[PDB]
Amino acid sequence: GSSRIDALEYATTRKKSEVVYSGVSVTIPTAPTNLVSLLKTLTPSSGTLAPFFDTVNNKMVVFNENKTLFFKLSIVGTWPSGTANRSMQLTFSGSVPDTLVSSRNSATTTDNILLATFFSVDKDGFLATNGSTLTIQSNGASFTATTIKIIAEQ
Amino acid sequence: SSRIDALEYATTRKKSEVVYSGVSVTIPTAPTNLVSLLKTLTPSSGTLAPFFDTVNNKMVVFNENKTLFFKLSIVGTWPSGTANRSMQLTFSGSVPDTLVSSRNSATTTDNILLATFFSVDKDGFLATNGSTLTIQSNGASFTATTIKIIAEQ
Amino acid sequence: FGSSRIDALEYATTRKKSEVVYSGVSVTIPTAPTNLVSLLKTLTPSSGTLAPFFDTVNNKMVVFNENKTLFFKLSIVGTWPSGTANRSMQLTFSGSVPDTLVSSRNSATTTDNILLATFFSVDKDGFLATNGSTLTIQSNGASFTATTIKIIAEQ
Ligand SMILES: N[C@@H](CCC(=O)O)C(=O)O
Ligand SMILES: N[C@@H](CCC(=O)O)C(=O)O
Ligand SMILES: N[C@@H](CCC(=O)O)C(=O)O
Repeated sequence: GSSRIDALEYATTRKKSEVVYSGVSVTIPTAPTNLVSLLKTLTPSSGTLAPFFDTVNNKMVVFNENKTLFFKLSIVGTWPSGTANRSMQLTFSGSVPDTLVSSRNSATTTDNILLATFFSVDKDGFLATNGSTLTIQSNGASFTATTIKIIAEQ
Repeated sequence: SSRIDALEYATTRKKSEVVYSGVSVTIPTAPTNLVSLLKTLTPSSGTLAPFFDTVNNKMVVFNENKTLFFKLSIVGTWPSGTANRSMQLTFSGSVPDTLVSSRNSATTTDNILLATFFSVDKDGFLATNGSTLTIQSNGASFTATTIKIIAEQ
Repeated sequence: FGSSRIDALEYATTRKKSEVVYSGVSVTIPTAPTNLVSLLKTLTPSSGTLAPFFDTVNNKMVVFNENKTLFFKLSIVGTWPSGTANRSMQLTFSGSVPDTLVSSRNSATTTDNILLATFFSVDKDGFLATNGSTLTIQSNGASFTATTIKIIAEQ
């Protein structure tokens, strides 16, 4: 059972890109923006875009395995003073595209954002074959981010 | 090795991943049983079984201490001109869970992504009873044109 | 062969959790920042236990020192006062970078029930493993009165 134990150890070992950008000043505009293209201009405070964020094709990529990928994006920042209705959205291309939206209104005063989801990657499936283009967009006004934490794990 | 066989089972994902393409599905402002709604459609890929029970119109789970991950991705629209709007999805359970994706005038897109998990216990409420999923559009009716639903455990 | 490695794999694939249900309660979530563990710990659970993931001495969520992700869910049945239009529930987790969850709604939505779910990619010997997380909850728009609460952390 030696080889099968090796395989199980691999199967139960988390693979991850956990990248933190601290003390930055990054504009997330109201026009759609490729998130990998935006981030790769910055120097991480810790972590690396590789292996989950491909800086050649500007996409999230996955391991070709029947193992689900968990994704989280935590953004510290602000919209302009007085911005009432506002949201942050993030779309992932795929066989069916997924659009995350975090909306708020005047009742909420914090502007910090937390988006989380998962992708049920199939071997030789769409994500494994093509990757995913991540398109971020701020709604209501432009957003200025000062800390960004992005995680993809599988 | 029985223990290695078991570990391979334990670490193998079980899933329903069902896609409905090119449809025009009304999600009304009144509560609607989601499994009942979907089973009137023909998947472009995947199968409702084993996680979506079309006899009792509910989500069902394996009787295992293994968490179920759920995602509903909808490409669709609220009517042109709709400002305040939301999509909600309730799961029955010992304590019912109500997911809400709300938005307002600031957001143009009407596409929806609801993701959550259920910490299934052996012999617990979900394993025993399953969960009725009740979907409802708020602010106006909604029309779904692509639906992707995933339950995995 | 490989007995210890198999033991370790069985441990790695065994979910550890706190799942606490508070049924038939009346809990005010005010408009000011409020420590969530402090708020819950005086309530007698209907089922489950706050320990080990919710530490009632330091009022923090705490984690096992393992390279294993923690999944978190908070399900709340309750209400804002009648007529409350714009409203949200906010939950912040301290961390190297704090995470701020918001569930907002407006006049279009009648239900006041709330579901917040997320995960934390715990690293062995990392920030959460060493410090835990202070969970701070706040109701926006008006005070919220919770009557059923289900809280889960698993790793
Ligand atoms: N199974 C799809 C992903 C489904 C999802 O969006 O989670 C793929 O491998 O591309
Ligand atoms: N432990 C509950 C589910 C808890 C949850 O909603 O995640 C059950 O087995 O029914
Ligand atoms: N890796 C971080 C947690 C990252 C997260 O917020 O998920 C820690 O161990 O504290």
